[PDB]
Amino acid sequence: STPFDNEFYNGLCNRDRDGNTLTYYRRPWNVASLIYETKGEKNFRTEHY
Amino acid sequence: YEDKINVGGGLSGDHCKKFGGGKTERARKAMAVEDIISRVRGGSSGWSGG
Repeated sequence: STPFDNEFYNGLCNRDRDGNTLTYYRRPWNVASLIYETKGEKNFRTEHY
Repeated sequence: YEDKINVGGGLSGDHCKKFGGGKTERARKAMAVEDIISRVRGGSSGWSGG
């Protein structure tokens, strides 16, 4: 789990305008920045002897 | 042959040989390698992976 407090914020709110739907989140001052880059991949391989 | 005195003679010879050899070798090999990779930077939390 988190070994520190992650709810505290310093000053003026920093917007987090990103995501699937139209919703605005908050970024705590403890976290420098969080992106919503949702990369995805999968692999497949076969071989015969 | 027989004349004044009799003389007898007899000889017989027979030889038979039969040799045989048989060899057969069979080998079969096959190899196939198929790999599939897919990377999508779509931008959806679920749909990009889906």
